Amino acid sequence: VNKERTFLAVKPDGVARGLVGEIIARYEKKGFVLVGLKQLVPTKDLAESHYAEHKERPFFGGLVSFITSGPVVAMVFEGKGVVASARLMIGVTNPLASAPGSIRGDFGVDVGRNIIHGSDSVESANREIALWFKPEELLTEVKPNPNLYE
Amino acid sequence: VNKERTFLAVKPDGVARGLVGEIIARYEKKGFVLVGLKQLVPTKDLAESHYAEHKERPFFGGLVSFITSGPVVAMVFEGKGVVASARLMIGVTNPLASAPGSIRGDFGVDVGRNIIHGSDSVESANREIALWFKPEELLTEVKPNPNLYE
Amino acid sequence: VNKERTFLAVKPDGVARGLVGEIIARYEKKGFVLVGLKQLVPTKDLAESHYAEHKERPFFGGLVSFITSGPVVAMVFEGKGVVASARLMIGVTNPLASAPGSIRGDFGVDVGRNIIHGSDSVESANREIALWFKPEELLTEVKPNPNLYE
Amino acid sequence: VNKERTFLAVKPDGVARGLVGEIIARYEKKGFVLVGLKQLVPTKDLAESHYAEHKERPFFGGLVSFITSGPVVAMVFEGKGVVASARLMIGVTNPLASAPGSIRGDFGVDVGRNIIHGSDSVESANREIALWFKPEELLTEVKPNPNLYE
Amino acid sequence: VNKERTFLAVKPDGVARGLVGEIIARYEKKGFVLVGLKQLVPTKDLAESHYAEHKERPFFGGLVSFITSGPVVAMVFEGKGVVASARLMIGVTNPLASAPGSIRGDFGVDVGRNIIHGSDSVESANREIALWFKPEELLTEVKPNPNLYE
Amino acid sequence: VNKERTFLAVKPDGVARGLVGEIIARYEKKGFVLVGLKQLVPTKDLAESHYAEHKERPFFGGLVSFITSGPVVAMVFEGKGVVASARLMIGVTNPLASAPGSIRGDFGVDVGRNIIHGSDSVESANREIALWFKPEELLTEVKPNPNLYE
Ligand SMILES: Cc1cn([C@H]2C[C@H](O)[C@@H](COP(=O)(O)OP(=O)(O)O)O2)c(=O)[nH]c1=O
Ligand SMILES: Cc1cn([C@H]2C[C@H](O)[C@@H](COP(=O)(O)OP(=O)(O)O)O2)c(=O)[nH]c1=O
Ligand SMILES: Cc1cn([C@H]2C[C@H](O)[C@@H](COP(=O)(O)OP(=O)(O)O)O2)c(=O)[nH]c1=O
Ligand SMILES: Cc1cn([C@H]2C[C@H](O)[C@@H](COP(=O)(O)OP(=O)(O)O)O2)c(=O)[nH]c1=O
Ligand SMILES: Cc1cn([C@H]2C[C@H](O)[C@@H](COP(=O)(O)OP(=O)(O)O)O2)c(=O)[nH]c1=O
Ligand SMILES: Cc1cn([C@H]2C[C@H](O)[C@@H](COP(=O)(O)OP(=O)(O)O)O2)c(=O)[nH]c1=O
Ligand SMILES: [Mg+2]
Ligand SMILES: [Mg+2]
Ligand SMILES: [Mg+2]
Ligand SMILES: [Mg+2]
Ligand SMILES: [Mg+2]
Ligand SMILES: [Mg+2]
Repeated sequence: VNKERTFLAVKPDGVARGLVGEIIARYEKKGFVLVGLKQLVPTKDLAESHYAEHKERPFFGGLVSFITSGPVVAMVFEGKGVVASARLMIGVTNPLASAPGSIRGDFGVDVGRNIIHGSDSVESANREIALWFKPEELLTEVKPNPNLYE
Repeated sequence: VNKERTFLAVKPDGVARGLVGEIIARYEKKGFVLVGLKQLVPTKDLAESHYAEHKERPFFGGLVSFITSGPVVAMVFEGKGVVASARLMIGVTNPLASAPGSIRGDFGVDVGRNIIHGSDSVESANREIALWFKPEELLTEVKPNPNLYE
Repeated sequence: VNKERTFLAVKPDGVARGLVGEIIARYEKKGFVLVGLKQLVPTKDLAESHYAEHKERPFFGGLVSFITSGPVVAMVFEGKGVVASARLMIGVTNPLASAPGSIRGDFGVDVGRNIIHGSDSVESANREIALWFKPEELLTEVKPNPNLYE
Repeated sequence: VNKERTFLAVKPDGVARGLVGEIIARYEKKGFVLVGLKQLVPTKDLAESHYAEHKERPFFGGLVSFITSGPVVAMVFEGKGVVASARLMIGVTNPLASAPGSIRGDFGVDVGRNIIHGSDSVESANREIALWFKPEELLTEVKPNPNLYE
Repeated sequence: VNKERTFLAVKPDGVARGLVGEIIARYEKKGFVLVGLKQLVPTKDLAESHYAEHKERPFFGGLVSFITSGPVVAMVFEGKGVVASARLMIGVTNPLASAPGSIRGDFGVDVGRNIIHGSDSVESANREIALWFKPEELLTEVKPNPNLYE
Repeated sequence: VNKERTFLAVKPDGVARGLVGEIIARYEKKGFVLVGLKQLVPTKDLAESHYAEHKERPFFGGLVSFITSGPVVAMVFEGKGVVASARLMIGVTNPLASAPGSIRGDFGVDVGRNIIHGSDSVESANREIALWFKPEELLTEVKPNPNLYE
């Protein structure tokens, strides 16, 4: 279905480096529709819930500390295969191993400062969207380009 | 002071044409700091208050109808001389008369579909910011590049 | 030989989305030489001949209907390994599976609206070129950059 | 009326420098619709007719010789105020005096190698269009973005 | 003459903000030829000689202190009217008053952090070039594009 | 360690095609720091030493002849995993096989005119850096963005 959604968040390093517009533009050019967007400074509670799956991993501490250190731009994009496509556009966890053309491939060098977060599955996307956005903050009627879909 | 702020809104035509990222990027590259950002579909009340100054002018009706027809991306940028600078970056009311390099100059052709709104003075910026944003939605501690300011 | 040629066509969705220049520019930057170029609205006969190989496949009907629905920009590029290189630059049949950096990877989401057509072999390139272009519409003496070839 | 048209031609220097796509893209982003497009090597007769107004001026000889020396990309764009707008996007006769953001301002240095030709009035546009294009080579039903026009 | 030269220097703020390539690219696209290029951290003696004309002005102290605080990328471009053209591409002393499309217009906000230095006349260009570059560091035989000059 | 360095050289074809800025910009956007930069025309001795490893290979003759035929822009970038990352950004030896998004993938077609040279290992990087640069031409104290490294 062309109504799948994914959650993306430009982390504090991405915001501080002035890459918000660059990132949003890549997704708009692709044809995905922006259905939610806001800038906020995450609380420790939000950070810990969002990254809950990593609680027993060694990088969790710094991960949570870093995401709550400055503004984050949260967004929700809608479109066919958006979760997997958005990941391909981001690259892989390690920016140095991400291919030129992807976001981390073009702009990142350190795994701890990898610019953006993207849901890894439809299940985690649905969970993240509900965590960061209230229902009234999301567009209900989406209208993409019919030049995009058959 | 380097803490002046302006209100900018990518109108429905700008959002539908996929120019949100392009626009935000121009302001980030300039060095202005994003202190507020959200996507919403304006109510008639908000539209009428925002454009109140034009109530007796012939284009008011269509102006209000158009801005409430689809999503709008509202943002607040902070920096030295941001109100006047943001206007120069936008161009002038008529896109056809806007110079190549400005937003309306590069992307617009019709005055009724001129892509973006930018406050025209510090007084109207302060008024617009309070109309569209709640205080908690705005960053209090701004941190630009010291490579930007002396 | 540096005189191999390929046939590329920006489909109606690509034309309507304003991607003609973006596409031509990628090929010019690569170093391929434009030897034929024209905009036309394909007739049913041209569409059916061009896509003949797909006549018994399920998508043929919509394929032919779509390509004849609006203007198409037809072009012929010349250069060493242009057929295979042009395909790599396009991506793969499914835009969602095309890598960031390729045309379909950066701009497409639906297989039925995948923006551009590129010959898949030297044999099909030669056939397509003769179908879409008359001999007098093609440059005979090509002059690329000697900074491009040894 | 939103159906005004202008004639633009990327001269041989523009074609040789690989600026065709860059130029077309600027006009597509602006919102003008491509209604005619073809690459051809101008004959002396076409060159002399096109530039007839300059026959008694000192640069006419070289002008005609240069335009017939290599391929030219001819195009017709349609939109509100396209003739005057297309000129503003081109810059002025002298590239060195053209403002950054315009085509000649960004890419040219010599008046004799100023990249592109654009009609200077609706009257000359109508004359040039008829000289370079046959009626069947021009789109009859144009369909721009309603996000562009009110 | 097409052999005029100008001296340009990307200041420490421009270098720290990662704008070296962006700046060089604008001049290459214009058609000017790079005849000298090097990165160095200016000594106080070089800074004071370069900016000698401003010794009695209030901003001289900070100017000299800032230019010696980090790396600077020095370059010499050659071409017809390069001194005046390079200035137009830079903008004006105050970045906020510089037009969108120019370097300071697109990237700067503070006069003390205005990114780049460009000679203001042929006389000062010749003086600056001799101050920053040794003769053997400059190309003697320049070869631009004949697609650039008549 | 975040202080690894690699040697990159924009070859004469890259310089002549006006791709110096484009190339430097890709590395600056990635987050690598420029620690050395200069334009020079390589002597036969430098060319032969640099490419010594290829002395018994068939392409050595033309390789050495070509690199000494015009200006070359030599640079040294510093950052975590810069040697391997810089190679990924360049593409592979054959430009036609290089992926869209990489330098050779986007701009090259012939192996003999493949635009840029990048060290293939830390050992060869250290050797090349010492061959092309004198110690005083290299920054000793590097200062990247802490938004880049954890
Ligand atoms: C796996 C891993 C992740 N992290 C941090 C940065 C990753 O964005 C974040 C989440 O891990 P992960 O979900 O693997 O990455 P992605 O961001 O691509 O979904 O955890 C590290 O710092 N080091 C590591 O080795
Ligand atoms: C003056 C004018 C404005 N309008 C609409 C589009 C303008 O964005 C909007 C507000 O007018 P104005 O404040 O003049 O323009 P700007 O948007 O540059 O601040 O009113 C018209 O449709 N026609 C006109 O003649
Ligand atoms: C294979 C396939 C193709 N098509 C359409 C879109 C493809 O451009 C067109 C031709 O098929 P194909 O030659 O496989 O693709 P390409 O365009 O990459 O050469 O047919 C579909 O709609 N669905 C499909 O599953
Ligand atoms: C006026 C002028 C024009 N020309 C050439 C280049 C111009 O493109 C061409 C046509 O002149 P003109 O119509 O003035 O310029 P434009 O191209 O902007 O319409 O004549 C010169 O070579 N030198 C000159 O002084
Ligand atoms: C005139 C002026 C210059 N300066 C600094 C920044 C300018 O780059 C530098 C040189 O002055 P100037 O030569 O006027 O500017 P430009 O850099 O455009 O040649 O002096 C100030 O800080 N404040 C001022 O009011
Ligand atoms: C291997 C190879 C290299 N060369 C030339 C161009 C290569 O840049 C240069 C060095 O070879 P190599 O080190 O393989 O390539 P790279 O430049 O990617 O490090 O030798 C050829 O001309 N033909 C070939 O088959
Ligand atoms: Mg994950
Ligand atoms: Mg106003
Ligand atoms: Mg096929
Ligand atoms: Mg004229
Ligand atoms: Mg000065
Ligand atoms: Mg090698």
